[PDB]
Amino acid sequence: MTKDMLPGSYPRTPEERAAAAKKYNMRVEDYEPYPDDGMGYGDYPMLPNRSQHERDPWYQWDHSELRMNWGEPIHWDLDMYIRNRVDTSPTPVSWDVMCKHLFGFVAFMVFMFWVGHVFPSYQPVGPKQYPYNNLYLERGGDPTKEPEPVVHYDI
Amino acid sequence: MNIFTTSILLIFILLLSPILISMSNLIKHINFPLYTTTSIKFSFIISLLPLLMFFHNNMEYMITTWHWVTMNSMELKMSFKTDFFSILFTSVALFVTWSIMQFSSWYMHSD
Amino acid sequence: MLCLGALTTLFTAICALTQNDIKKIIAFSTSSQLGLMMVTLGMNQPHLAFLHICTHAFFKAMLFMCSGSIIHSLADEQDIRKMGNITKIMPFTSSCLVIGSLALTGMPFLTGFYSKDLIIEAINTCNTNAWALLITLIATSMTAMYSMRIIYFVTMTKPRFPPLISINENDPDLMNPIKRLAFGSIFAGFVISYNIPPTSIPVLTMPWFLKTTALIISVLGFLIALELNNLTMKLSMNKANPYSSFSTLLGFFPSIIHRITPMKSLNLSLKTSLTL
Amino acid sequence: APPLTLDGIKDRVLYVLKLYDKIDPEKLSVNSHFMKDLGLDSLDQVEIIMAMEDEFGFEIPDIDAEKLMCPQEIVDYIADKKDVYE
Amino acid sequence: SKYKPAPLATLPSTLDPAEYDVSPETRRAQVERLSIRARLKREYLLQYNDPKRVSHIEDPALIRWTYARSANIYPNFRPTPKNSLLGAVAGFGPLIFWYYVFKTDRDRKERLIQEGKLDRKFNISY
Amino acid sequence: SWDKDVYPEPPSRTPAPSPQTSLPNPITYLTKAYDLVVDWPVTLVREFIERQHAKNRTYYYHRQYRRVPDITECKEGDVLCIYEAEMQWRRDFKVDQEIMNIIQERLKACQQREGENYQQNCAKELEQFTKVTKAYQDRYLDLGAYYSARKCLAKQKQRMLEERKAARQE
Amino acid sequence: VHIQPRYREFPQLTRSQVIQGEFLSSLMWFWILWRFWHDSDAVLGHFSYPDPSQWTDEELGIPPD
Amino acid sequence: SGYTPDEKLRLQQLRELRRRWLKDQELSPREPVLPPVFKAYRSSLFAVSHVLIPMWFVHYYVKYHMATKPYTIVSSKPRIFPGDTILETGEVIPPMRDFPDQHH
Amino acid sequence: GKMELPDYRQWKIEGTPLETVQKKLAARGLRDPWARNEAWRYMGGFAGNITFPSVILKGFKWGFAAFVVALGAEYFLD
Amino acid sequence: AFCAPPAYLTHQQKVLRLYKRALRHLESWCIHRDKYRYFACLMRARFEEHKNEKDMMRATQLLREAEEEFWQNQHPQPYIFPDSPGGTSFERYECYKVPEWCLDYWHPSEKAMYPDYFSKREQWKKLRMESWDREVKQLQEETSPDGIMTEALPPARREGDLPPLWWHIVTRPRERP
Amino acid sequence: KRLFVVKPSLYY
Amino acid sequence: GAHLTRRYLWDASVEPDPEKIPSFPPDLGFPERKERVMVATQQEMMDAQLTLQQRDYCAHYLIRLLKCKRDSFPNFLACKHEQHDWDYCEHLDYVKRMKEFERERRLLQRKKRRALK
Ligand SMILES: CCCCCCCCCCCCO[C@@H]1O[C@H](CO)[C@@H](O[C@H]2O[C@H](CO)[C@@H](O)[C@H](O)[C@H]2O)[C@H](O)[C@H]1O
Ligand SMILES: *C(=O)CCCCCCCCCCCCC
Repeated sequence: MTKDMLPGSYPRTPEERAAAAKKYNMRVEDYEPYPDDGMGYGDYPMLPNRSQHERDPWYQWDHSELRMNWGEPIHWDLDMYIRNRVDTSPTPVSWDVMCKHLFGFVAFMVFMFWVGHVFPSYQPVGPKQYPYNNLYLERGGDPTKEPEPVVHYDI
Repeated sequence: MNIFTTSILLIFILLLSPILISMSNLIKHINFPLYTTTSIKFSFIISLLPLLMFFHNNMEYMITTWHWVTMNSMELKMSFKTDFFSILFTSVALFVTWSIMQFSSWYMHSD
Repeated sequence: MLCLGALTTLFTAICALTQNDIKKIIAFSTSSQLGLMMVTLGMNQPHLAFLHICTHAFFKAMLFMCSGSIIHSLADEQDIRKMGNITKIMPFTSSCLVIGSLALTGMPFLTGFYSKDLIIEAINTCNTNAWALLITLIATSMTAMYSMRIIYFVTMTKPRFPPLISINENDPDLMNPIKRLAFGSIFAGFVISYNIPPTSIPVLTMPWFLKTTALIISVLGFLIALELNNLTMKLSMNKANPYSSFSTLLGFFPSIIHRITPMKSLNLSLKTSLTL
Repeated sequence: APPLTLDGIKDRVLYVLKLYDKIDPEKLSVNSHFMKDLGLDSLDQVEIIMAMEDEFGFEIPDIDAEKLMCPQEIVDYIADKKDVYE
Repeated sequence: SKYKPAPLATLPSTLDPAEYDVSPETRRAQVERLSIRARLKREYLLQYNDPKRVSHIEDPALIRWTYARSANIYPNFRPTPKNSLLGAVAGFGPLIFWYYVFKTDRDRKERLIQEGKLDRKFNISY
Repeated sequence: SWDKDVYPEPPSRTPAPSPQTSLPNPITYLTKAYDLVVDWPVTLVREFIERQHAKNRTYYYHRQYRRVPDITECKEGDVLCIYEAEMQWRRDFKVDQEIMNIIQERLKACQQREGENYQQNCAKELEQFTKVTKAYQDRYLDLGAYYSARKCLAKQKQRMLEERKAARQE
Repeated sequence: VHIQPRYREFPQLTRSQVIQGEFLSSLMWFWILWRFWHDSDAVLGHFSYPDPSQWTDEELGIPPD
Repeated sequence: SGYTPDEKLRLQQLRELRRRWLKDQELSPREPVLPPVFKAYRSSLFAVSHVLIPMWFVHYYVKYHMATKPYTIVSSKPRIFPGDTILETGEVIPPMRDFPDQHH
Repeated sequence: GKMELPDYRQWKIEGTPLETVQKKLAARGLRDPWARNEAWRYMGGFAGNITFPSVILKGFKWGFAAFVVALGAEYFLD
Repeated sequence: AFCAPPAYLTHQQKVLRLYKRALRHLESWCIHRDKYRYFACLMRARFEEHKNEKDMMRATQLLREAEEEFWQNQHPQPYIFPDSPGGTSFERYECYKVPEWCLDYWHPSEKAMYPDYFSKREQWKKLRMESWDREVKQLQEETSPDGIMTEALPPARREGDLPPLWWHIVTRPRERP
Repeated sequence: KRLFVVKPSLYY
Repeated sequence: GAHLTRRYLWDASVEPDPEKIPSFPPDLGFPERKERVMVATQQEMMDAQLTLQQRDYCAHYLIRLLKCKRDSFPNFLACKHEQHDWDYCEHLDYVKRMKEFERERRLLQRKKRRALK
């Protein structure tokens, strides 16, 4: 495989744009290099950011899993857009409407949990009571040292 | 403590014979789905004897089978805490898996 | 654990109320009962949380087997919208499918009553988070609402499956394993509850409404479900609302978290680390 | 379920069409065109394919639905999709 | 009502204003794209169905992609103020952040061992 | 067998069975049948082996390691005497790892058997652990990966000085 | 058994599944009834929950202001 | 609106080859050409070579390798009640104190 | 074992909830041309209305019948 | 799946496709068949209504309006056939679809167990080779002098000729291996 | 009818 | 219940903050209170293996209940009277603890009154 069949540097002239498009099997009016900020793209095509979930599922794609065709130009971020990963397909609910609803619910539940911490539910019952000095010895208190008499009455 | 220990340890050996068989030539001659289902069934039934002994005595165990390695002052041993939870869960789990194993022979009959 | 668990039981029950795949409804049932075991541990009730695991294994396993029987007999169809009238064409499975639902929804003296009932008795009579208590009781009624969803659409309406009928359930490798669970779904909790050692002191003393609280909400959940699911027979069109969209789309947590989070991380993996 | 055979498909395709009202059974053969010999419009043939998908339990993609214009074509599209060869 | 798009929730094809364009200039774009598509599809098939093939079908589009993303990045990289700041921050940004987390933590730890205010009660492995 | 002084073990106190129900204990039956069908045949196989091990009785001994001059008795640089002081310390340091494990076995063995009374009836074993741990930490903690006798000595001298300076004020 | 497939008509049900299904439903219903007879208290209650106002200051030992 | 005549003619030809392909997949009567009790002797050799024989090895290991090492098998101390007779020393646990007695 | 489809003039929507659809649609000039393709669902062996009580109260008959027998046995055995 | 898509959908195709989508979603909301039949006839009323409006500049404006109405009344979870894209059985058996060429590596001792399948297979490999040359030739003869091309393919115009590029369609693995 | 099952060469 | 309504909403001083009960001296309002009596001794609870939570004042009944469940084995249903006894004694203890909320509430309501005077 030769140098002119491989990606190159950013196309400065329209004569090197139509050369680049023909390399990548695109229409000249469709070829669009990445912006020349010198981040290393060269002249590789900038293709629309659609994940492969959006490709026609019923078509018999040549690369069946990737939903591509042989020869077609591959998006720069293909491995981020394969069907196992990021999905950009349209949702029934707008992106921001989901975002406003999800965190409103999570935020509301967080608030209501604190409310329930300052107004706890309990029963009108005084504390449990245990014998032998609150079971001082059985909790591992020191046998030699004498606990403080804690006592409970019949009522 | 030998019969309790032996039955506890014996459950693992029963479930490991389907794994061993699967790695020999025998698996191509027998009805391996039925062999596993029978194997797990006997495992469940043995799992009741440790279960009953706990219902009688409520007495838990700590069985160290193997010494694996010492990292200076910190030994790592294969050891089982056959207490209340693992005694009862072991039986419930082996009972459900006896159903699912036999269910699979019907559900996956084409696979 | 008390607040993390309580949130799980409500959130997944809300999700389960409007799903259509049979397994996702059952899978969402598990998430909610798992959250309730978590709520139990926040009461310092470890032995109840475990007794629920042991009880919940029986009927929940059966529900998947009874549901998995339908799926096989309908050419691997799982949408309950294409199931109907199963209490007649598949008697055995439907019978076990209704034992499983009632064991799950805490009906007295089934496997799931000797666990769920005590937990609902405990959640009321302990010092706790008021909101965790409140939503955990609501989620206990929704357990009847979404179980009724399966009983209704799967067993009770009219047929909606394709017209070539080849439903067979006479295989012993199907009936026998389901029966074992069916006995477990009925008697197992009783035997377990009476043989284990006494663990903790149950608060057995409470007003009459905290002692039947579980039953009433479960009954109420069924009653509310009947009315709601019987408006679908009316010749009036159903419309979207934000509350059902939230239920149907899992609160949008997957649709956001599984899109934004992997994008930013995988975008950093390439633009920053590898390239820059 | 039982295997699909070419005659069993053919019998179920016509059976579904004979319960359609806008079709008149007495003049309904396998070669009947849906737009010429029966006088059905586009918006009906869409509902006809929808009725086939329900009958057989699988979808026909739209790129293929819009060309199934006679009972034989439907029968042959189902037969080729489900590896039915006699 | 109305649907507001985003990068992770694109616009449905049926809601795209530019998808109901029918002016002749677009229709000719859409017909050359198919012709380019069909020309390649024809060439792939003339290899896939070939009986004398004995190896796989090499993919120039995939060779270009992998080469564009490795052997061709550096030649097409030009330093700029935005790159240099980005690399400087990306490079030493996290490294300085962690230095103070660990250094601050271990200074609080070394401080508390000189004054004995630590509970290393049962700790005998490190 | 094992030495019951290295591994102390309270005697078992099993209550004598008090069966007041008419029914038969199914534990006590499978225990008889287990003894006849499992225990009895196995004990014959073992008695057969130990009669072979009696015919070929062989002996092995615990190796004695006399004491060599300490590190403190080594002139700086004399690698001949440092080497032996270093080998001895490494032997000593290793025996101390195993002493710690033994003290840990007891504490673990007590925690299990006391069960619900470990907070009270496991005090003595928790006290030896708490004491033998402080000694271990005073000998070997913070030495590092390249621990040796000379670092052990340097750590001790730095501690004997920090305590002498306690009374030099008090 | 090897049932026969049926088109658009309700299929025949083997006796085994009709009775195997029927037994289990009745086994459930019997067990609920049997339990709810002997052990009704566990659902309804067994102990009375005392009212906290009928109690008199004598037992609670309040000292009259 | 549907198949064009050339379209429909291609399907006839492929469909002809296709069905002649799937027919070829059918196995002849003689293929594949391999190269060569309800609770008894079938159910004895299982419960006697997967339960009994494995129990001899597991018992041998427990009895002479695990129970002969210190602390390998450690059990909870059994419950002892006020009234029990201890099978070892013969001691008798004194009876409890006295209950005022109650009835619900 | 060959298929034998039912006679296709069997499927008639009279006396089924599909009638009420033709009543409702025919009150505004429309008509359902696929009603007879839905009909087999609402007639024959699939007729009726399964009510929730009938599903829950299944085997209650014989469960209650066994209960009194079992309950009676304890009385006599006492 | 079998038919390659056109360059662009016509207005007629974009309205039929919507019609089918809108019915399938209706059936998702209604569930009950009687209720689904009632509203499906109302739906057809809304498509028969403007059936003849042949303005061709308001027909479009009647479609974009109707798609924007569909996108708001979507079912958030429509019914899908188990084998369709997005279906639960979709691609379930793709792990059992071994290509026919994998038999060309079979050991002879493996091929010795199916002597008659492996004999009806060398015929097919012969038929494939003899036909290939004439297939390639026919595809050039129909290469239209103008580059305008479509993914479709020509049939066999002669006798004793298989349609060009027929092996990957005829031999494809069974849908349910 | 029994159909042939295409498999990879498992002999190796 | 009422108490939660009362403690929130209406007054908030005449309601026992449940985590500080008792609050007033034990002997106030009582001529002499008899210290509560423990039937079971430490050796007996410690030898029947009672979890610390179980060593409440009703332990003597639970010691009998366990004694039954071991001796009636395998008959796991043959200890219902023993369970009822332990369940009853716990109920009484619970009622005892219900009398502390009332007493403290009533007393704490007294202090509000006399304090106004
Ligand atoms: C101690 C444990 C014992 C528990 C009780 C065991 C009871 C055993 C029940 C056996 C059931 C016999 O099943 C028999 O079959 C018929 C089928 O027509 C069942 O069903 C029949 O009657 C029921 C009653 O409502 C109708 O709903 C149904 O449409 C009809 O088919 C009946 O229930 C019974 O007549
Ligand atoms: C006061 O007792 C606080 C306890 C917590 C309130 C829980 C409410 C439970 C609802 C049950 C329905 C009762 C039917 C009359």
